[PDB]
Amino acid sequence: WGKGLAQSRQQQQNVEDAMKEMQKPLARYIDDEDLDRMLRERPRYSGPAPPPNRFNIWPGYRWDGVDRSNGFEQKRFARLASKKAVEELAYKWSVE
Amino acid sequence: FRRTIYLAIQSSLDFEECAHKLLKMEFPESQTKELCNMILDCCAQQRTYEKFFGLLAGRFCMLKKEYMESFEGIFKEQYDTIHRLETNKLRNVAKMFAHLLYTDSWSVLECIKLSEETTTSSSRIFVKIFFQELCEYMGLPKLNARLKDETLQPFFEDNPRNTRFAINFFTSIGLGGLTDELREHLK
Amino acid sequence: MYNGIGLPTPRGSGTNGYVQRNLSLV
Amino acid sequence: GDYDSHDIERYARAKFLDYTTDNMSIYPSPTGVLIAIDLAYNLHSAYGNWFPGSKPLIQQAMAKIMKANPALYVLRERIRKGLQLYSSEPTEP
Amino acid sequence: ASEMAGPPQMPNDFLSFQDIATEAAHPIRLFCRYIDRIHIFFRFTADEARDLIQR
Amino acid sequence: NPRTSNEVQYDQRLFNQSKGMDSGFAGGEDEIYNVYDQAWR
Amino acid sequence: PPPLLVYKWCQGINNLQDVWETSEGECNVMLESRFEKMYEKIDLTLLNRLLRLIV
Amino acid sequence: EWLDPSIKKTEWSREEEEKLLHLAKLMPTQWRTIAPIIGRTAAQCLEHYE
Amino acid sequence: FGTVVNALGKRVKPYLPQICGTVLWRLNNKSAKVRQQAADLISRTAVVMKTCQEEKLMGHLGVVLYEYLGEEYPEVLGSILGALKAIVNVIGMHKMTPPIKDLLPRLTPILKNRHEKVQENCIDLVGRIAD
Amino acid sequence: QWENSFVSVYSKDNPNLLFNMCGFECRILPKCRTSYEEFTHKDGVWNLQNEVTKERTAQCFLRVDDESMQRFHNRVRQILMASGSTTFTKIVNKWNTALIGLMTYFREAVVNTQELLDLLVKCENKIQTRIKIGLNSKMPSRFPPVVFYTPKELGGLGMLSMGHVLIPQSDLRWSKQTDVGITHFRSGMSHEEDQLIPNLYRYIQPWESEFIDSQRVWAEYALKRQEAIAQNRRLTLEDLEDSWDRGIPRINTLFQKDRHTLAYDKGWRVRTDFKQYQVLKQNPFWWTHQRHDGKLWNLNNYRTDMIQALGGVEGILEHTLFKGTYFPTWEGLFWEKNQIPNRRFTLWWSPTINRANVYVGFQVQLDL
Amino acid sequence: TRLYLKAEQERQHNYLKDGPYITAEEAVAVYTTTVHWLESRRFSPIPFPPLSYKH
Repeated sequence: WGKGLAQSRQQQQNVEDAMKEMQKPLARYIDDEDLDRMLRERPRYSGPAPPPNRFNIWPGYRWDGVDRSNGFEQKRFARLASKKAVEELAYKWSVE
Repeated sequence: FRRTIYLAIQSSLDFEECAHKLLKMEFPESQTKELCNMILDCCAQQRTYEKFFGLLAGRFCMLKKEYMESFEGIFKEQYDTIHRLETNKLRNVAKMFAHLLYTDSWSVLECIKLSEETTTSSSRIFVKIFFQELCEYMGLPKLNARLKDETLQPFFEDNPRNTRFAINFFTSIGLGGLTDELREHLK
Repeated sequence: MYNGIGLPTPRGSGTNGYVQRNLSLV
Repeated sequence: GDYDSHDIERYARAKFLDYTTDNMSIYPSPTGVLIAIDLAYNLHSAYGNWFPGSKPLIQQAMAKIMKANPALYVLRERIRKGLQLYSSEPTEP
Repeated sequence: ASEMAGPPQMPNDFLSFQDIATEAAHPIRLFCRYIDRIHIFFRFTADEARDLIQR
Repeated sequence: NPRTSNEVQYDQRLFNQSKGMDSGFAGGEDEIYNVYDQAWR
Repeated sequence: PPPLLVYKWCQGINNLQDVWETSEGECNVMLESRFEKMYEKIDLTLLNRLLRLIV
Repeated sequence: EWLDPSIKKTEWSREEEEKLLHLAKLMPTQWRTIAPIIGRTAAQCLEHYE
Repeated sequence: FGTVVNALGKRVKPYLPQICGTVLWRLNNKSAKVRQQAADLISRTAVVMKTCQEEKLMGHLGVVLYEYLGEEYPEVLGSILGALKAIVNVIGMHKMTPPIKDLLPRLTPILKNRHEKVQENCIDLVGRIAD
Repeated sequence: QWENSFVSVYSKDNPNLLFNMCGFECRILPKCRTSYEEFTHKDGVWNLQNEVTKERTAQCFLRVDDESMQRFHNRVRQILMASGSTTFTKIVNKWNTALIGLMTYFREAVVNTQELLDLLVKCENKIQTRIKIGLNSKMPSRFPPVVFYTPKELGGLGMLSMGHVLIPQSDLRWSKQTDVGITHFRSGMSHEEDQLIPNLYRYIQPWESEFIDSQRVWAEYALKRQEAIAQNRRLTLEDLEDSWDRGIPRINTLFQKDRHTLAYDKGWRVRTDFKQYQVLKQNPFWWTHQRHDGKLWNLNNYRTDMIQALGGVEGILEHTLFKGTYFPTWEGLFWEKNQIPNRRFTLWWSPTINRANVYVGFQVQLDL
Repeated sequence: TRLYLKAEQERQHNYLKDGPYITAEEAVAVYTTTVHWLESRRFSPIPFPPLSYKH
């Protein structure tokens, strides 16, 4: 329990992936997993919306439903986005 | 061959010139499937709908009887990728077949079906557009004709449920003025 | 046969004046 | 070299046939070899007579020199400077 | 002009009128001014045209 | 007490990407280049 | 943008009421012109009173 | 504007005040047109008007 | 780095070609960032590249650095001149691989250069050779 | 003045309705008149669709007005004349700027004007001929198109080229009257091999299509706002990734960081029109501004397709000294980030500039 | 440039000598018409920017 019950399951999924390898040595396209794959395109919290989390995790069942934060996510979230603009307007410079 | 097609098409203004450039080269005919497959993919893959790449596919049909066939085939080839293609390029297609079908390069449609049974939400949008374009040309009256003589079934039936899905779905599209007779049939 | 087509003379034209016929016409 | 003829080999065999068949060029023995190196394209070839062991030795020697000789490195560097080309990645691939 | 700009409470867009009868109400139909340039589009019944010609 | 607002409005990841104002691109000088938005390789 | 204006102008024409009908002898007139000298002929004294109506 | 000796630096007589007021009521806000007519500097006749 | 090498003394000798290979390849890279830095690296590694008696390396640094004196970026050029300086304090006058007849008049026009570091190192080197 | 004005009249005697707005010469032919055979055509033909009946009731033909062509031509002539000193890479920038200035603006109307196509061809040939003059040669074998059309990343001039296209020619006698169509083509410019060159016009989206796209994108966008309202969940990036670059306002321009400030800017478009009087230089882009309208074209493809048409990196580089530099690869080529740069440009193409095969020449050995 | 500025100086001097060309009654007609327009359009005047203006 200590580590991260959430983390462990994700690790588990990789184990399933190994199973895919044994039958699917080098899969391309129409082979069946891809088929259904592109053929669709335990309380969980209900109310409102949960602000975006870098890691995109829905809040728990009974969560208070209120944002309590330092706002470092957004600003950290916003700032990282700003840099992307910066790399481009950095470039625009280069041709001159 | 695939690369030469692209270069000839990207080079030429007008749609007329690319065919002249292409025919002129006298590349081998049987490939006259894949070539056209090239044109349908090359622009549709291209970012936004442009009038040019759709015209070219059609002329290439009137010049030789096969080219027409080559296209209708390629329209079939869509069924497999009706779900699969991402939800932009449907915006290029729906119209893009709209412009072959308004100008007569209709009944080839019939192959297409309306069911919750099997229709891709992809395919849903695909066909959705296709009508919201072709309508905008024929203007929903000439379309009344073309349908009324069409005998399109998998689209237009049994299956009173599928008549709710049909007619409703053309209230959703919004045209729903060619869904009348079917409404009566419900009753 | 220069059938009223092409430049009078490819002098200032930026081209080689070459006129081949439209291979795809009809 | 240049764009039109960068081909080293035809050049080598040509100059060999010519200098050997000319009366102006002075060689002590008809048996020999001519090695042509094109600086512009950094190419090397040879045409001429052979004797046992000479071919591998010359192949290895040329392949080494083209990587090695300081003079060629001075040429190459001067080209880089005049062109002001400078590589992006250290250590090279 | 007031007909074109329409009522200030519900102004119109570039080209359109409050009603059809406002379109048929007058010979001047479309009026577009780009800086100092004038683009005008007229609709005439035969009588109105004849009157103009006669003047 | 939830923190509520009318409607929803928009997220954040994008809501602040491209520069601001900046204005077009010089009076329209020849010297500028700038035709391409991203580098070649 | 200006070309979009051209488009608004064309479809603006084509959306007019019975615009192309020649049955009764209707006549359409497109007119394009300039004000010739406009800037140069503005009168400052007048322009002052005209601006006093605005700001 | 100022240092030029042809410029007139002194009090305004009664005639110059009559002329300045009349003209300023004739062509509002135009100082570079009026200034040569009265024979004074535009800034000067401005200051005198205010 | 400098302290590490000067502390290792001549135990470092087998490692030079790797060093200076990195020094030249980095001595290109992308200009304004790393040129000045690789240059300074040479400057502080001069004595070690001397006492171990690798002369080819002094040829390298001598004419290679000699070539950059046309660099338009001042913050680089300064570091270059500094490196030259440090190379002068190890190998002597008459043994300079870029003989002073070459070097000094090539330095002379640079004195217009405005921005600081250039003027500093430049005047310094003109001082060492002039003295 | 009647002299400067123009009048057109539509009546039972006159089918066609002509006019001129902005730079565009427009014709309008109804289908209610004699349209005879109904037909489509290149995007130079607009379909005027009744808003009420969703029917195509007429057709508008576009043609690039005379005075416009005249202005462009004086702009090229400005590039040639005003530069005797300036570098060759600089001129190519001037050309590219003017040329996209024409093409982004007119687009569709360009293809229906033969006079333009001619003018562009001869003008490309004049600037390239001038760059030729710049070195001393006119010899074609010394200037294959790979040098002009290489994106300067690989060391070319990066010239945008619309003029290698074929120019339609049919029946002057009849073409002055009845609009016969195309029975012939004239070669615009030379190609060393069969080869190819890509055209700008193919990579720009036509005005008609971008208009329809604009309407659809906005309507759908309002839908994305409404669904977000009913869901109470705000919208992310992905649901907008579809339309991100599309629409005449260029929807992404809503999300500009400085957007506030720009909301309080008005009349920008007219101030741009009157900048020509305040500022000496001549703005081709006067009509739009990227900050209000976004960037209305993306030419990124044109570069890739350009390199492909020349034979790939190995194709273009095969004209250069690159194999001389003994660089392992070109993946790391990085350039120097009235003097040398000109002089350098010659070395880089020196294998192509100087050729063992030329028309006329006296082969000379350099001194030592 | 020199010619244009000459004929310019001419036109200014002739505008002062010959007086305003707009006559008088015409100018009153303009001012009055504009007044009526702005009246029916409920246009409020644009005031002077205050010291404290958040924009």
